[PDB]
Amino acid sequence: TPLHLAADSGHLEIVEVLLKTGPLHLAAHVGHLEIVEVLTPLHLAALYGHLEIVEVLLKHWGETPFDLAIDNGNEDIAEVLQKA
Amino acid sequence: DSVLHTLQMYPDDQEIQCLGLSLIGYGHLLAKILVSSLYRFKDVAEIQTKGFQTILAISFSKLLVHHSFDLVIFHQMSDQQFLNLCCKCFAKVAMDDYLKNVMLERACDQNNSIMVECLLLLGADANQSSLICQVCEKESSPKLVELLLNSGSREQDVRKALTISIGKGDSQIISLLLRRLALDVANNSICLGGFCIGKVEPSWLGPLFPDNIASTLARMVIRYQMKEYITSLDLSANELRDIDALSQKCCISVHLEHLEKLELHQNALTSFPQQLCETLKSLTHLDLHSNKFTSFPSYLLKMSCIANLDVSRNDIGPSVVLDPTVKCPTLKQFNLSYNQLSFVPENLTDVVEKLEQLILEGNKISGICSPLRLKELKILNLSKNHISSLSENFLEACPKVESFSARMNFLAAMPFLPPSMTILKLSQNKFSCIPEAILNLPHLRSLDMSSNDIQYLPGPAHWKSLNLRELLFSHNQISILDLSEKAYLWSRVEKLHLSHNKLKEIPPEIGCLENLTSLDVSYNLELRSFPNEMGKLSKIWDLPLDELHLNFDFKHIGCKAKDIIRFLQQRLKKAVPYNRMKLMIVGNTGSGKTTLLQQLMKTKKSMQSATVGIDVKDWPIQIRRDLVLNVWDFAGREEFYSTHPHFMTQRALYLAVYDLSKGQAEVDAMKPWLFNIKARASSSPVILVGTHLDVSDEKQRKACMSKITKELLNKRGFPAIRDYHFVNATEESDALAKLRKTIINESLNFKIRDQLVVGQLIPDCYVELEKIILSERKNVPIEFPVIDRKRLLQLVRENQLQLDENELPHAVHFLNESGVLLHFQDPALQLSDLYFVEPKWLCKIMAQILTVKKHPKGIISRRDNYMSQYFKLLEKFQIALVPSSLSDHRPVIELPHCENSEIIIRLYEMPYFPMGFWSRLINRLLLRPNRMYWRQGIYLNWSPEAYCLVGSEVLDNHPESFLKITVPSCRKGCILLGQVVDHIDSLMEEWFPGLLEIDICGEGETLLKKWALYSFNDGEEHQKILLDDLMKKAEEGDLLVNPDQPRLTIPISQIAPDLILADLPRNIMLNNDELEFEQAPEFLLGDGSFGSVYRAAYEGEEVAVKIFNKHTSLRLLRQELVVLCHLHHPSLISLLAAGIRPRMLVMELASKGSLDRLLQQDKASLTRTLQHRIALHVADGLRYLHSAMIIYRDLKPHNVLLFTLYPNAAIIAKIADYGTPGFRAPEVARGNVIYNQQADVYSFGLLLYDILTTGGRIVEGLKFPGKLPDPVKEYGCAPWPMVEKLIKQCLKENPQERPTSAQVFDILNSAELVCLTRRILLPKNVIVECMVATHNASIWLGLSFLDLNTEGYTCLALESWIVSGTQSGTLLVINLEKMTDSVTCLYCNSLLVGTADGKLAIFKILNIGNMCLSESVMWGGCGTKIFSFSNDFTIQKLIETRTSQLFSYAAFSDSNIITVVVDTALYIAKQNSPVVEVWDKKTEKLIDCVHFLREVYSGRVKTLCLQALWIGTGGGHILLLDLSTRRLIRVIYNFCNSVRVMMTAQNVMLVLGYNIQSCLTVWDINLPHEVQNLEKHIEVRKELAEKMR
Ligand SMILES: Nc1nc2c(ncn2[C@@H]2O[C@H](COP(=O)(O)OP(=O)(O)O)[C@@H](O)[C@H]2O)c(=O)[nH]1
Repeated sequence: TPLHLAADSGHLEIVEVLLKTGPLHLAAHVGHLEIVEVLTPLHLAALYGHLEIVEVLLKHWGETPFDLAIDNGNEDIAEVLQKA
Repeated sequence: DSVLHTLQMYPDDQEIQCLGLSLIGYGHLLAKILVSSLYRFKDVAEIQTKGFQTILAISFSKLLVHHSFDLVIFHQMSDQQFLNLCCKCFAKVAMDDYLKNVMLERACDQNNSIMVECLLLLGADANQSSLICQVCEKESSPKLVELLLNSGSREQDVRKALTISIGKGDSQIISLLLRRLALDVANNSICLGGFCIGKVEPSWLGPLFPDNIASTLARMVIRYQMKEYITSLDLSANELRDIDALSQKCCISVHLEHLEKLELHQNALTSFPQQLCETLKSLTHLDLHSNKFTSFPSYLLKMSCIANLDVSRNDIGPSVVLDPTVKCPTLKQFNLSYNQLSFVPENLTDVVEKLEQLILEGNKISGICSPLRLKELKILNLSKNHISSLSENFLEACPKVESFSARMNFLAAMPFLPPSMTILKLSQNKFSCIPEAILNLPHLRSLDMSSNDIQYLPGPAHWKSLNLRELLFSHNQISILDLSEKAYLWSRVEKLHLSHNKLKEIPPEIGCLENLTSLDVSYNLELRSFPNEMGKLSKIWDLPLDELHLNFDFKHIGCKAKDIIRFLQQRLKKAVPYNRMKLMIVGNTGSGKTTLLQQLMKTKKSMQSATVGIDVKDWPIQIRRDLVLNVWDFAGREEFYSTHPHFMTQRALYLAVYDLSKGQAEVDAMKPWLFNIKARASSSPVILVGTHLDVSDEKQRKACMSKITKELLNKRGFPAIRDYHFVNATEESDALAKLRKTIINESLNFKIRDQLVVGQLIPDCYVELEKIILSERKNVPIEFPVIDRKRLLQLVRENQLQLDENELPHAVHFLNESGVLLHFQDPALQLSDLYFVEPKWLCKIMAQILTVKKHPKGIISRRDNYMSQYFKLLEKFQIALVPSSLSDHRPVIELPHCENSEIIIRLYEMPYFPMGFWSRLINRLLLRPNRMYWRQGIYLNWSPEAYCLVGSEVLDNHPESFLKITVPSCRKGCILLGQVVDHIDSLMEEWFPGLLEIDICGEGETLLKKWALYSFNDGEEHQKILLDDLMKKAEEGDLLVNPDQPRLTIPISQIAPDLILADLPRNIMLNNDELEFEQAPEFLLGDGSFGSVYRAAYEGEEVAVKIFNKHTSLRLLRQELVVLCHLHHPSLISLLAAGIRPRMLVMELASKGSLDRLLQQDKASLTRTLQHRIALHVADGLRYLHSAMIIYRDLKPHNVLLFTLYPNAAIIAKIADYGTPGFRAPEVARGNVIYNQQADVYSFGLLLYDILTTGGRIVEGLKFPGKLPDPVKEYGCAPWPMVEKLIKQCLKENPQERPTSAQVFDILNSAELVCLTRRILLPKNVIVECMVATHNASIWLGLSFLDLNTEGYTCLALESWIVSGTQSGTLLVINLEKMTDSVTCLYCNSLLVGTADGKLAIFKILNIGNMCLSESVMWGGCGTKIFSFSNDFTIQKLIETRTSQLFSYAAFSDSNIITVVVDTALYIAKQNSPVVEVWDKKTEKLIDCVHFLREVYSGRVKTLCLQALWIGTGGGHILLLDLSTRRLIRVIYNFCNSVRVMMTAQNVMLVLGYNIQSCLTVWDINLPHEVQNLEKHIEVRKELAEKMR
């Protein structure tokens, strides 16, 4: 589907057009706030280190996302995950 | 069609051809014009683009290929756009497999290298004469042959190509074929044995010893379509009449100095070349036997180092004098067996000194022995010689001899034996008495003196030796076994054989040899008395008891050796004489059996209302012995005449009761009964009893009823009748008293085989059990007088009885034979756990349906809790159709063939029909056929050419009853006749031994005549000449039978196919001209280890022929032949021929011998890639056997034959089971149950255990009782997971759990199983990030230590030092400056350290980025930006991997660089990127792992390394790939569940995984080959397993 490719590329116009015509993990990996708002993902966001994306997702073997935060070394992301 | 016609009519016009091709794209013969145009201008001009476009636009491809367009395509292939168009056209055309195969065939004939390689890469398998024969017949280039060999092809095809190329004169192709066929680089050996190479020259052997455009085109086509010197040289079976061609100074004579093993056996050599022996200066295992030598070379010992010389079938001359000038000390063994010597080597003392084993068996050394001044001699052999006397100094200078052997020699005395003597083999000599020297030996352990004649066998006092291990004294004349002196001195003896000896009694000291594990006292014919002291010998597991009529009541299955020792021990505890006899009364209806018994009963408390069943009842006798006897008032009516033979026992005394109310005729009615008594109980006595005097006058008694009894009833086919009376069985009288007295007297004096069976002694336990059983007979419920097994065990535990579960089978069998109860030990009935007390009720309720009453008479269905078992007995005692009341009148039957020329008819004349003969038969003869049964015949038929009519037909003026078998003369009819013949003969032998009983007194009537009918004049002869079967069998020398006039003859097979081997599905006979066989000790295989199997030649090849004795049974041979006609498998030995003149059996010869001998002799030949093949082939054989319901008995390392020692062969192992211990499953050895395939699986697991060990648990040679030890723990074997796991799964005590043989082969079939050395489990909750090797070999894991040979637990890098960097930096080294960021990469080069923020440190501080080294110059990358470098420390390149965002998503493309591998094209892996990115080294520009996993699961690459690219995904899977077409080889699903670091090591591959648990796996580097080498190895077998069908 072209929606996945558009989300990966981060093109806001292309993503909006595809959504209006009638992928969360890709958007989280890209770390685009507009793509995330238009459109697990928490673990990917913690590994990459996008605080805004993680906060938006929280508002909206495969262990818990907070497990990888310590290994990834993102202190702010680890604190945010521990808080929730 | 106008354009095509114009083009065809106007050729040789390129300009017009271009327009025609252009208009073609905008028809069988239409392609002809295009093909002609392409061929004409293949290279004249570059106008082929239009033709390619038209072909792409265009079943057309098949016609084009048939139009020889392949030649045009090859000419064009032999310009990027044109190349791409050609590749696309080829890919489109070669889509169909048939077209690809046709193109490969049409390209192989011409000499080319590029097109063939491209087609092979595209596919085009070389198994369709086959390909290799064609490419070898045309004298093609070596490149073509090598390329074809590297592909998939049949081994037999390569062998045929070898024969073809040997026919021609060539070296390159022949050498390539030999290398494909016989080259084991892993084992450093050349297995050139089995091939029949005429000669050997250095030109062939030279290349045998150790010293790209096509791929690109194939890749483009695929893309378009998608859119250590060697040592051992074996030259055995080649008919090498001469070998001097290898004695020259060629390029390999320098390489021929590292042999250490030369094998030339089964050849036709004459003399070893002297030049070859002097240039072979490192050879220590040379053998050469089965050669036509004529004299010892005398220079063969002049080499530097030599051992294990072997010349064991050559015809060496009488004199073998070794040259005194040679002083070789390196020789150890000197085999000179089976030659034509007559004096021992005359310089054995000087030429060789450290000789260990000197074997000279089978020679003809006649002269007296020399002093034999050898100082280091260990084993001496002189068996099968012609020797008269030994010199007094024969063994006076060999102080180390251990196993001197002299069998089949004419020796009379023994000279001074050295004190170190340990083993003597002096059997088959002529020794009057045991010499003084043998007795004075102090360390004798194994002395065998069988086949001698020694009158005096000294007791333990006169034996100076204390360590007596074995003693063999069979086939001697020994009358005394003196043991009373010192019974404890021989306490160490295990084997003591005394068969074929004139022994009278075993003295009462045999119980002091507690270690005696095998005592053989058989065929003495005079013992009749085993002393009760044989109860303290619980170490005896075998004890042959043949031709010993011992009073012990033998059992069919409840009689094992240890059981006999237990019984003897119980008798030792307390012995009481037994007094019980069976008095079973027989007679006809109305004869007064019951009334006679009642008057004999002295009972008046009782119309008898006939008698159903057998009506058992006990009787005590009041002479002053108790003598309790049980009477069986047998029924008389002729319907209960089939159950009677089961209740007729030899150890009983019968009666026979008249009816004189008629007289002169009822005496003639006992011929049935008396003949049956003779048949069932030959030795038992009979007491005829008249039973009507009060209503019969003196006339009838004076009639021949008293005279014919003394005239015809007394002898001539009837048992030993002892006395007869004429009592009146209605009141007590003098006659009745006399009858009682004579019954008692006959009972007291039975004397079965002169043993007085009426008063034999038994242990008191049996009498106690009997007393308990009759005590319990009352309290059982009347409806079911039977108690179960549990109640019996409760009773046996409750009382003081001291019999365990081992005594119960024998005890209950003896109590069954006594007659109080009946127990069925057959483990096929549903009744084996139920013990039948009160047999009277059993018989009465069994015979219930016989006396009670759309369809033919005799056919009933199931009609009126225990009933489901109640029928099971009925079909076992021939009650259920019901053979009783089965239409005695023969129904009308029209034979389909009645022409006297195609019906084989057999007659079975007997005096009468024994009781229930037809009942046992028609219940035994049984595409479902159509059949209708009657009382005395079956006539079961399948087709007009397949029928069998067996019945009873009488003849006029013939009082006897004749059995007639009629079958058609076809192959199916012959098989039917054969099967019926064995069934009838087996029934007669097993059930009525009195019929087949040649009585010594009188004449050899044999009481049973088996006529075989034959007619000379085919059709309308109406007179078949009788012929006795034995007389015809005496005519076994010829095939044709003819009368006194030789004018006419008829083949035996047409009149008696059961005699000549023609009653089998396949015609199996051998032309004696082709066979070249002669019985001799030389031709024995394995020195009698296999039995009577010799070596012979059949159809030119070599075979192993099993030779049967002269018993003339012809029943075991046919039984063994019928099974071998249904077993066709590569791993099962195959049938070749089966004769009748010597009555042999021809089988294939496995040149490498049995497995046991191999692992006990050649321990260095069982490489890790050969044991797997052996086990796989054996598992395949077991799977096939159990597939067709056949069950093997026991698998041992002796029952497996090895056909070749080459790992890459089609067959390496086969199974064998010749006719005539510790490898026992714990399901039958401990207990009793029917043998099942689970026992076979257990035995196979045992065989795996012995194979895994280098020698196994069989070198020790001791007692071998889930307690087996860990093989790696003590046997020194290398570890082998999934093989030790397979053993442990094959050695579980629960047979139901153990895997089926169908699944064990599957488990044994895995490329991972062969290539997996070690699987080390780390301590729990241990996390390791980086690991390094150290090479004994060890692993440093981030600095924890691990030992390769000990498993000794106690970033990173590896100058015996290590360097580690913490996550916060602070670089450290253990036999430095702390960088601003953590050291992420480390490598040893002349050292580089990475950085998190991007920086490299050379030990330079250059920073590139804002971390993963490699090699092969150098390479690597930081972040997403890969680069390259060298010793110049400069970035020679810089490529952004983020630029590949058009194909992969930004999630995988924009990540960092985790690792890179560079050999010719860089492969880079990104974090959580399931698509490894391939980047070229020049063009600066997709291996989707997830796709491969979906084809077989995180799929995210975490680490990878090259040699076949190994990619370790994050899901725990190792994807295996190759550097050609990027085709998936295997997906190794290791148990790691993840991978952290994988790396090469010294050639193995270490893998670290997280399962928390850390697993360190050690794969083998050879793994990518073993995935394929095995996969094509199974198919080449599977097709074979299907070719035999
Ligand atoms: N009067 C008389 N009858 C006899 C004599 N012996 C036998 N019987 C008759 O024989 C019958 C018993 O037959 P029986 O032995 O039970 O037949 P079986 O059980 O089939 O052998 C009784 O009815 C008696 O009347 C005899 O000596 N005198």
